[PDB]
Amino acid sequence: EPSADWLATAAARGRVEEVRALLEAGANPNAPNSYGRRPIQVMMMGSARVAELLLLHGAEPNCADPATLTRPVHDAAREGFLDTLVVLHRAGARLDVRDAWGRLPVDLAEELGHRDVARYLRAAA
Amino acid sequence: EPSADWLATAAARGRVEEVRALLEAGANPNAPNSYGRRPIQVMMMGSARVAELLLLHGAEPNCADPATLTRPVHDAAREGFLDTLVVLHRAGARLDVRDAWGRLPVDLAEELGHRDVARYLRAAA
Amino acid sequence: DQQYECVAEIGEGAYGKVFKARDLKNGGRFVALKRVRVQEHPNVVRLFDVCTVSRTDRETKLTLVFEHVDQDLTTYLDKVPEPGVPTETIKDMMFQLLRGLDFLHSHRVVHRDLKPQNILVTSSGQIKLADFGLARIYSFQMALTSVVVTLWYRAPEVLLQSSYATPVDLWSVGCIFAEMFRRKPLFRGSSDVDQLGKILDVIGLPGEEDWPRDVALPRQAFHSKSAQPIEKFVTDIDELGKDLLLKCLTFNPAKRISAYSALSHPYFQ
Amino acid sequence: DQQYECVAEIGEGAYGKVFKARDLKNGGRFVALKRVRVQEHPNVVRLFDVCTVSRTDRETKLTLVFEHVDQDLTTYLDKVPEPGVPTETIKDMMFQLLRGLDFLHSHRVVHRDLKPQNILVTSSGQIKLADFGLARIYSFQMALTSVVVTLWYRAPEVLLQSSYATPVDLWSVGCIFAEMFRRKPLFRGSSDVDQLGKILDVIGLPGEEDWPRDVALPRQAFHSKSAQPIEKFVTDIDELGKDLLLKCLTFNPAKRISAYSALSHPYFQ
Repeated sequence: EPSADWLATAAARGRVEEVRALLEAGANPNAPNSYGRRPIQVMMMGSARVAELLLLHGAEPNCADPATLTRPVHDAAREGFLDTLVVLHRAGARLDVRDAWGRLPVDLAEELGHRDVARYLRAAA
Repeated sequence: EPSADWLATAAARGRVEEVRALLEAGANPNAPNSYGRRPIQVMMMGSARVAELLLLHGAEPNCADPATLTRPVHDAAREGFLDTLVVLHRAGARLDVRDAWGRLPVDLAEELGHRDVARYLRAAA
Repeated sequence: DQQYECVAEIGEGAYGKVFKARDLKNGGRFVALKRVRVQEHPNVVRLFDVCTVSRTDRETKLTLVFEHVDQDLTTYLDKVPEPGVPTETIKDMMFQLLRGLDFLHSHRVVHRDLKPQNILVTSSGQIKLADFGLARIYSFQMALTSVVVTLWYRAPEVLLQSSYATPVDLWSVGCIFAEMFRRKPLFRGSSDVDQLGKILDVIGLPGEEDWPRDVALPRQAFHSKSAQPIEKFVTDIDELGKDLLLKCLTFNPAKRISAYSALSHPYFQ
Repeated sequence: DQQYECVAEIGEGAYGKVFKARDLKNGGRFVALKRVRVQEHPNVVRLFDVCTVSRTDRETKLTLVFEHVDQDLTTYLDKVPEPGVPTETIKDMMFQLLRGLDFLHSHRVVHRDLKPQNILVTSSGQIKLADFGLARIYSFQMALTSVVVTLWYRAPEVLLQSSYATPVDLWSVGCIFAEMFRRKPLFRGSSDVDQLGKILDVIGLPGEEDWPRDVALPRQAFHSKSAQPIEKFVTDIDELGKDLLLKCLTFNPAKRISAYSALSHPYFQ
């Protein structure tokens, strides 16, 4: 049985409150989501409050995305949400990891033209 | 503002648990339902557990139905749910009241052929 | 205009809303209204009237007025004295439910949402099919309150999402049937996936055939695991019941028993 | 078959389900999939692809693949530094939302469910309309937890139930617009009735004309009471804003401002 699937869509839907609740209602902050991918992997980057919520709640920030191999800090970097990136960063996720196409979140952020993230990463690394 | 409307549909939908919850979550066991008719008037006769729930929870069993003038014990009598009738009865509702067409729950029950209710009422009165 | 007075909202179906009301033309009796907008059988909740609210330049408010039985099979089963619902009666109720559900198929109709809360049990234990769309959305195991909109009677078909055929109802009749003896649902899913599994946990993973290729969750994800005996959860269920039950509670819709035929099964001997 | 890998369920729209997925053909980038079955504009979430899952004897599993912006106006507004969202930006976002919503009307399209959680705000604050059906069903005032499926952006029209016209969206844009400054919804209804009232409490009971005869709740039930000033709840909102806001947040759909014209209003000067 899952339950920590509800948590994924939560994080995914960027449902700060449900994520919290779900969590502080006894929900596993590390489980595969029936689609195999834990939240904070599937969370709404850009919902810093959510990344921050899970992270500082027993949430391993380092996770390779089964197929993709991409990691949160990557996604955060590609969508431009420095917010989630940084929270992810201070939390533990290493801002110099590669994906299946061999890419640093930096490369992603640099690529899409995310100047800001490009900075927060073209530094602190 | 209502809230005790949620309670009506609850009682109406015969949602024992929501009725309870709704109630034991601070909900008024006597309010008009935006359609003007309190639960235990709109409850699912036949959901004895619900009639019983509201009744023994601050629920005035005596109420004339705005237009109709019909009362719970009536309805309970017309649908044949002795269950709700009796709970309603022991609770307080008087089993010899009339509606707009001037009818005793008895008459209703006797009419539809509800032998049982016909008995519980053609006695104790 | 309506003579029937809206006594309370009781559900929001696709087509619109459905309230409880008192038909003022008759005893102020209770009646189900389904207010619609546009552009008989003994076991089916009768349609007392179609009140036309407003003919316009394409769109027409109506107000269907259906009969009402104030007590669902849910409160029915909830109500019965401790041993359980008597056996004779199940065969009957069960029998009625089928004859009724059959009557719908016979005219292209697929109920789809045939939960107990839609089955009505009269004062006289006379059954009537009906739909309210109300959605008695649930919460799980005391200290494990997982939300859900009660999709426990959902067929595997509709679960995996690859159809909504006539036999979808029949799977439900089975869930309900098991539940008759039960007074506790056979499969309480939270998510659409949980439920899809649960069924299998009881019934068992069918071979990669009854279960399609395209459809959402792949057969293999719910690893073959199990082939649990019916008797384990539908106790005191006699032979022919155990029989007709599985015949309704079968994975492959086309393979699963029909309404029509279900009526004929030995059980109702 | 899909190259895009379903990373997570994110909503169940009428037509079916919608998940988050990683389009494996591109960077494993995030993409919204809407799996359907049967029988461009800058401000609109693009449709990356229509994957045909299965052509059959009438019924066809597809898989539309829409672009994805990982952050809703809800988290957007939730996120901003304490004074609030900057004013320049609102006019822009607000402006974008309109131009977009307009683009839909221009082609018969009526969004209907245009909540903030459907408006996407990109990294670059570039707005995109989208729909997820997800339903972020709510609970009320801390110690007054009343449930609801967030229908706060519902137009009075659709509330009372008498239509679902092009201008239904426009009322929402107004709710959202007020909310931009706000970072707190303008009208938090619990029931379909609560919401219908709330709006009036702010806007005010229109004369028995803008409000129809047939439609569900009668005008008089929400007794004329009020005519509350906009400024009371949308503070620091400049003149032309206060203007365009009410022009969108107007009771009578046909009377309420259009998308097209809304773009032209002084405000976006």
